[PDB]
Amino acid sequence: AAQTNAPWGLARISSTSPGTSTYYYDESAGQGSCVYVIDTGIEASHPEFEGRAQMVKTYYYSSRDGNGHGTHCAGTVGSRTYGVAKKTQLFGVKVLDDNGSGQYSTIIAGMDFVASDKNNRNCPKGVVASLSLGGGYSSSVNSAAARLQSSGVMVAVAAGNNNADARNYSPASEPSVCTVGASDRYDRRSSFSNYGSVLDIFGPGTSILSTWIGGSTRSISGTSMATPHVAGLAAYLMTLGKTTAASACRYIADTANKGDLSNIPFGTVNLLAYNNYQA
Ligand SMILES: [Ca+2]
Repeated sequence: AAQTNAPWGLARISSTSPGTSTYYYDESAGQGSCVYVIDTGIEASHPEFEGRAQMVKTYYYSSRDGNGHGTHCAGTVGSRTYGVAKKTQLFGVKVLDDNGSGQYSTIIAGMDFVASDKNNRNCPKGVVASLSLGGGYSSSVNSAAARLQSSGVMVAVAAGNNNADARNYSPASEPSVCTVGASDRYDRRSSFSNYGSVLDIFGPGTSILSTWIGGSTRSISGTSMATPHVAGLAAYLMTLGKTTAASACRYIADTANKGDLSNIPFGTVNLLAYNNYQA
């Protein structure tokens, strides 16, 4: 399939080179997979989600997204226009309040929630979680992301936006999950992107157009925008039978565009997510 005039990040993800604007992908499109978006929630009613998004959990007075961030992330995973996996099921877990903040204890509970709740969903092709959040190093937070991953969920997490080594952040520093750095449309490391030996992959993170609350759209930037590209890609590859939750991060890094990014510090991977689709 071919989506013309796609957001640059979608095009980039299906291209060997920057500067193109059509997204190419197998039509299966993540059908039969599920993605949990663990964030400020999802505006499920947005026409762009077409009935495929649902809120399954909140730790606050409402399950509605009063911020927009979780909705933007969900749109990059699987909205019809702005999404990598246009046919996946989307499940929202609101661990962040409408200011985008959450206590570590709440965030950990939300991860363990998904690790059980996936047994209540129909996802024959596999399950992914996108965690666009972070804070200082915490072994409890890391350990929670490690459990989610070990229960059979492909876990993708933002590296962080501090322009600093991600070893100092959680769950970014957890070795067993997929830690994702941000790149821009000219294949440069995003200027805010964390880096370090703990990064597994880069995805599009600067000027990313996607869904927002109130039924609209907007462009914003962050490793939190790169993460859902990688999460959407894992779901898409799992429905294609190419990989599994346990090995998707590895597979994505093995099949990535290699050595194409600029401003990667010595010792950080130079790998950019790529769907290897031959149209
Ligand atoms: Ca990691």
